[PDB]
Amino acid sequence: QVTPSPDRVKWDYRGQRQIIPLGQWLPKVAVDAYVAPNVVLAGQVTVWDGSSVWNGAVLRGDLNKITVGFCSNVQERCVVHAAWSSPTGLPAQTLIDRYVTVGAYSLLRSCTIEPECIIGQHSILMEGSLVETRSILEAGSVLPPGRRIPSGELWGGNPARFIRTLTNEETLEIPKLAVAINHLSGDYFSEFLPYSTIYLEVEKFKKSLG
Amino acid sequence: MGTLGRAIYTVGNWIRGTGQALDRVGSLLQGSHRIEEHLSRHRTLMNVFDKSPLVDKDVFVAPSASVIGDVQIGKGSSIWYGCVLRGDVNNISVGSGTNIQDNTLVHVAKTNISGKVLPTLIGDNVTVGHSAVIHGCTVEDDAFVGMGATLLDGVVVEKHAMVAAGSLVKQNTRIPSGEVWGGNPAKFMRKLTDEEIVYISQSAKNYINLAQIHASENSKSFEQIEVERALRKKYARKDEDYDSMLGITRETPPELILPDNVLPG
Amino acid sequence: GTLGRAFYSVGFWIRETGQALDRLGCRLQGKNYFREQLSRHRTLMNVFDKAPIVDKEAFVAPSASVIGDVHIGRGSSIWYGCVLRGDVNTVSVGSGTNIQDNSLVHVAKSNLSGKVHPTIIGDNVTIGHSAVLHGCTVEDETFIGMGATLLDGVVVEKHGMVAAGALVRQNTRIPSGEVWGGNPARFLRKLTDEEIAFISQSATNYSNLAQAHAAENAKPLNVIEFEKVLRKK
Amino acid sequence: GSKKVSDRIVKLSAIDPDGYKQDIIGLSGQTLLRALTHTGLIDPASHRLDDIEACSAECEVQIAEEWLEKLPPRTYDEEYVLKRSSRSRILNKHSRLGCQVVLTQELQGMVVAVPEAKPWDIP
Amino acid sequence: VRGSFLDKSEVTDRVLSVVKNFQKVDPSKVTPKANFQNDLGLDSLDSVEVVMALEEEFGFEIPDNEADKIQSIDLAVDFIASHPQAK
Amino acid sequence: KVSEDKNRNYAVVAGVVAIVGSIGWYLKA
Amino acid sequence: PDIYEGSPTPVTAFLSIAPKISIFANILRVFIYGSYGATLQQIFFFCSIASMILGALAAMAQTKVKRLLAYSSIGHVGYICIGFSCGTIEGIQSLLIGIFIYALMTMDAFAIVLALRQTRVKYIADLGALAKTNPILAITFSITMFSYAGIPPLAGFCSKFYLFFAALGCGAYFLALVGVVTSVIGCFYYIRLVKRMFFDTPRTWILYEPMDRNKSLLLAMTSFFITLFLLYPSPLFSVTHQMALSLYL
Ligand SMILES: C/C=C/C(=O)SCCNC(=O)CCNC(=O)[C@H](O)C(C)(C)COP(=O)(O)OP(=O)(O)OC[C@H]1O[C@@H](n2cnc3c(N)ncnc32)[C@H](O)[C@@H]1OP(=O)(O)O
Ligand SMILES: CCCCCCCCCCCC(=O)SCCNC(=O)CCNC(=O)[C@H](O)C(C)(C)COP(=O)(O)O
Ligand SMILES: [Fe+3]
Ligand SMILES: [Zn+2]
Repeated sequence: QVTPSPDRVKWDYRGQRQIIPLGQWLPKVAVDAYVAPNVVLAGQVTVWDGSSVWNGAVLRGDLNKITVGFCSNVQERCVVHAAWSSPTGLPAQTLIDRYVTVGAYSLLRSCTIEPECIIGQHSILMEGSLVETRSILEAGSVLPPGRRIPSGELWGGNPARFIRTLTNEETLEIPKLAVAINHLSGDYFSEFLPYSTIYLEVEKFKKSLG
Repeated sequence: MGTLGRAIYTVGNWIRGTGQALDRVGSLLQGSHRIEEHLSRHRTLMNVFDKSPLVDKDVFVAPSASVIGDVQIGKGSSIWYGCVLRGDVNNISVGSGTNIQDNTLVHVAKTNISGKVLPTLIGDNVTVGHSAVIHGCTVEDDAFVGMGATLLDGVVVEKHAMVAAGSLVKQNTRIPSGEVWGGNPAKFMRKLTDEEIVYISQSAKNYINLAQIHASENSKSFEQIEVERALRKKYARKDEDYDSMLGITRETPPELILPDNVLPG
Repeated sequence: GTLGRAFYSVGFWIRETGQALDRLGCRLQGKNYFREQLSRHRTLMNVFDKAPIVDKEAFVAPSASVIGDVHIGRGSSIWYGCVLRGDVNTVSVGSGTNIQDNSLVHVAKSNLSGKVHPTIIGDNVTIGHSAVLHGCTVEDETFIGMGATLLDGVVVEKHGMVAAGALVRQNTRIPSGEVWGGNPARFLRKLTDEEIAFISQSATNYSNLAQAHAAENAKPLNVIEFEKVLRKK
Repeated sequence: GSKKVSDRIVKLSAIDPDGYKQDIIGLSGQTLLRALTHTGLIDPASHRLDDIEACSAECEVQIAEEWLEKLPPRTYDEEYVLKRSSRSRILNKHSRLGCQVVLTQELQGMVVAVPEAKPWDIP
Repeated sequence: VRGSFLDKSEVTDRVLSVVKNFQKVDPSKVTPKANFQNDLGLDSLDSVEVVMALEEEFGFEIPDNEADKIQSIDLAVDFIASHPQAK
Repeated sequence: KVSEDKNRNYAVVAGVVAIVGSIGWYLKA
Repeated sequence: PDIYEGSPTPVTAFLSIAPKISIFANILRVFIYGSYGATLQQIFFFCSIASMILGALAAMAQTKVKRLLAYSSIGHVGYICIGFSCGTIEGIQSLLIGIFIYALMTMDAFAIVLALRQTRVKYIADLGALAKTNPILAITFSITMFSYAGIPPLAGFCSKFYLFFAALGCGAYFLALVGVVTSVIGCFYYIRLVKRMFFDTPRTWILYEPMDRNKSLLLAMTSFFITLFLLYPSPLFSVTHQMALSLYL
C-alpha cells in the first residue's frame, strides 16, 4: 500500500541546497573555484583551486571520496559518484587530477583520471577504471569496470577501443584546454556577489503573510 | 532591550534603507543588464491534468527532483537529485525499495506508433543507474539498469535481468531473466552469476540506507541547519592534549554521527 | 563593450557595498535570515550583455538553465532539466520546437579546437530526452532521438531523423529523409511518409502539452507549503 | 577491453611491526610506498611525494635478500638518508627507501617488512 | 652493518635440523621440498608440534593462519627467511 | 521593534564611542 | 637549528627576532659603553667569520625549510657582528640597520612559512609548482629570498654593502674574501627555492590552503618595505645614527 504523508513538502521556497553535508562530511570548495548554482555537492567532495563544475552536475560523495583537482573541470549534467570498493581491489575513491577536462554529460564512478587528460562528451567511466596521463577519450566512449586507457593514446567507442597514438603537440594541447575552460569559468564567477538578495524576497513574502 | 535597544533598532533601519538604495544605484550603473535572482519556483511534486502524484511516507524525493502528474511511488523508494518523473500523458508506477539515481528521466507515451501503448512500470527493489532514460517500458522486480542506459517504448526487463551501462535497448526488446545485455544496439552479452544477483539485491538495500541520510539532511529547517553548521565548525579539529590537561573528554554530538549502515566498514 | 564592462564592474562594487550595509543593519537588529542558504539558480542568466531572449508564448521550465545569447521562438518549449549555454557563440531555437527533459544544447567553451560554431535549431523540431547538441545545425521539421549526440559542424537537413543513442561525428551531414543511427551514426534506412506525419503531429502535441505545463507552473506559490516549511520542528 | 588495470597489478605481502602478514596490491610503474599507503600501512600524510629530497626514511622498508637481488642497487643518497635516519646511525643492509623502489612484474610475490613509524610531524 | 633477516641457507639448515631431530622423522626423507603430512608420516598433532618447534628455535610466534600454510619445508623456510621477528 | 541582546547593544555603544572619540581626538589635536 | 626546527612554528618565529634585539642592546651597553682591549673585538670578529662560513655551508646542506632559515639566521648574525667588531659609530649604525632589516625580512619569511604550515609544509621540495597554484605568493617568497641573498635594489643589500665597506676600511681582505664566497654560496641556496617554485615540474603537487587576513596584510606591508626601502631610507638611517650616539653622549 502506498500511504502518503500530508506534511511532505511539495514546494520548497529555498530550492535545492547546493552543499549537502552528511554528518561530518562537508563538501569543500576552493575560494577561487566556480560551482554553478544548481550543482549538488554531497558528502566527501573536494573541489580544488581553479576548478569548475557546471550546470546540472551532481557530485555525490556518500560512499567514497570525490576530488576535482587543480584547474580541472566537470561540465554540464555530469554525474560523479563512487563506491565502497573496486573490483580491482584498489581504493575506490573518484580522483580527477589536475588539468583534466571531463566533457559534458559524462558519468564517472570510482574511476581515476591521471593529470592532463580529456574525456569526451557523453562518456562513461565505470568502477575501478583508470585513464593514464596524456590520454584522450572520444565522445560517447564507454569504459567497462577495471579497464585501462594507456598513456599517450586516443581511445573511443562502446566499449572503448584503441584508435591511434597521440602526437606530442596534441598532448601539449590538453592543459591549454583546461586553462581556457578555467578562463571561461572566471566570467561566470564574476557574476555572483558573496551573498544573494533572495532573503529580502523571503522577508517580504513573509510580511505579506503576517 | 529598552530605550537603547529601540534606538539601535531605528539606526539599523536607517542603515538598511541606505544599503538598499546603494544597491539600487549600483544596479542602475550596471545598466539594468544583470538578471536578478528570485525566489525558487521549482515544484518537487506538481499536479497536471488534475492528476496528483501519490508518494509514500518514507520515500526520499530530492528537492531538485521533478515528480509530475499521475505518478505512484512505493515504500522505501528514493528519487535522487535532478530526476524527472513526468507522468503527464500516462501513468508512471514505481514499486517498493526502488532507487532512481541522479539525473534520470522517466517519461511515458500517450500513443506509440504501433502495438498497444503502455505506461512506465518499475517494480520492487529495482536499481536505475545515474542519468538513465526510461521511456514507456516495463522493469520487473529485482532488475538492474546501468547508468546512462536508454530503454525505449515496449522494452521489458525481466526479473533478475541486467541492462549494462550505456546500452541503447531498442523498442519492444525483451531482456530475459538471468541475462545481461549491452551495446548500441543492446544485445546478449552473457549470463548473470549468483554473485551478481546478490550484488543487485545488496545495491537496492544499500540505497534504502543512503536515502535515509539524504532525506534527513534535505528536510532540515534553517535553525537546525545553522545549529549543525556551528557544531561542525566546533568539532572539525581537536586538541585532545589540552583536554587531558583540563580533565575533560569532548564527544561528537549525535547529530553529526552517521548510522552504521552507511559506513564503509 | 569595454565601457559597458567597466560600468558593470563598478556597479558590482556599489552593489556589494550596499548589500554589506544592509547586512550590518540586520545584525544591529538581531536578524540572521541573510545567512539562509537559498538557491541562486536563475532560469534566465546573463553573461554581462549576453542575455536570453525568449518569446512570451515559449514555455521554459523553472529548473531549466538558459545562459547567454539564447533565442527561443514562439510556441517552443524548454522542458525540465534542460541546459542551454550561449556564451562563446549564439544558440537559436525556432518556432514550435520542443527541447525535451534533461537535454543539453551548448556551444564550444573554447576556440582551441577551431572557431566556435553556433547551434541553430529550426522550426517544428523535436529534440528527444537527454540529447546533446554541440555546435550543430538542425533544420526545420527534423527528429533527434533521445540520448543522441550531435558534435560540431553537424548538419541535419529538413525531414531528417537521428535515431536514439546515435553519436553523429563532427561535420556529418544527415541528408533529407534518412534515418541515421549507431556509434558512429551511419545510414540505416529511408524515412516513410507516416514517420513524417508522426513528426509533425508530435511537435504540435508537445506545443499543446507545454501550454498545459506552463499554466500549472504559473499558479501562485502555495502559502500553506511556505508556512509548513517555516514552522518545522 | 584489451588493456586492464589488472595487467599492472603486482601482488605483494607486507609484514607489519606487530608481525602479522598482509597481502597488499600495487601498480607496476608506481613506487612501493604508494602500494603501502593504499591500505594505510604507511601513513600517506607522512610521505606525500615520491622524491628523495622529501624523504626522512618515513618510507623505509626491510626486504629479505632473495628480493634485494631483483632490485636496482641502493644509490649513495638513499644510503645517506637511511644511515642518518637510523636511531643508532647504522646502515641496515636489508633496508630500502620505499619511495625509490618502483614496482615491476618481476616483483610478484615479494615480501616486505614494515618497521615501526618514526615521528615525522615537525611542530 | 646491521641485518634484519636470517640468511636463507642458514634458515634452510636450522629448519632441516629441527624437522629431522623431531622423532618419527628419519633423516632420509627430509628434503627442502618435503611435505609434513604426505611425505614424512606426521599426523595433525605431530604436524602442529613441528611448527611450534620452529617457534622455539627461532624465538618468535607464528600467527596460526601462517602455521597452517607451513605444511612442508619450503613453506616453512619461505616464511622464516622473510619474517623480521626471526632471530 | 527592539534589539534584545544587551551585550551586543553595549558593544555597539562601545564601538560608537570609539569612533566618536577618535574623531574628537583628531579634531582637538 | 635543533630548537628552531623542533619548537612550534610561532615559537620559532618569535625566537628568530625578539631575543636578538634585546641581547644586542645588552651587548652594546655592556662593552661599547665599557672599556677593554681589542680582545673582545677579536672575539666577535672570529665568531663572525666562523658564523658566516658555517651558516653558509650548513644552509647549503639543508633540505627542510625551517633548518635552512635557522642556518641563514646564523650567517646573518655573523654579518651583523662584523659591525660590532670594527668599533666605530658607523659600525653600530650598520649593526642596528642590519638588525632592523633582518627582523622585517624574517617576519616576512615566517608569515609565508606559517601560511604554508596549514598544509604541513616540511621540505623545500614541497614548494614545487607554487608559481602555478598561487602565483602572487610564489613572487612574494621570491622577493624575500632575493632580499635574503642581498641582491639590489632589495632591502637585504644593505648588510652586504656594509660588510664589504667595513672590511675595505678597517683594512681587512681575508674578511672580504670570506664575505664574497659566503655571499655566493648563500645566493645559490636561496635561489634554489625560487628554482623549486618556478622551474620544476613535479609529478605530484601540493595545493596549499590560502592564508588568513592577518598574515596577508603583514606580508603585503613587509613585501612593499623590502622592494622599496632603498627609495626612501632616510628615517631608518637617521634614527639608527641617533641611537648609536645616545650610547656614548
Ligand atoms: C551500491 C550501489 C550500487 C548501484 O546502484 S550501481 C551505480 C551505477 N553503476 C553501474 O551502472 C555499473 C554497471 N556495470 C556495467 O554496465 C558493466 O559493463 C557490466 C557489469 C554489465 C559488465 O562488466 P564486466 O567487467 O563484467 O564485463 P565482461 O566481463 O562481461 O567483458 C565482456 C566484454 O564485453 C565488453 N564490455 C563489457 N562491458 C560492456 C558494455 N556495457 N558495453 C559494452 N561493452 C562492454 C568488453 O569487450 C568485454 O571484454 P573484455 O574487455 O576483454 O573483458
Ligand atoms: C604444563 C602442563 C599444563 C597443561 C596440562 C595438560 C593437560 C592435558 C590433558 C587434557 C587434554 C586432552 O587430553 S584433550 C583429548 C584429546 N583427544 C582427542 O582429541 C580425541 C580425538 N582424537 C583425535 O582427534 C586424534 O586422535 C589426535 C591424535 C588427538 C589428533 O588428530 P590426528 O589423528 O588428525 O592428528
Ligand atoms: Fe622516501
Ligand atoms: Zn517522452
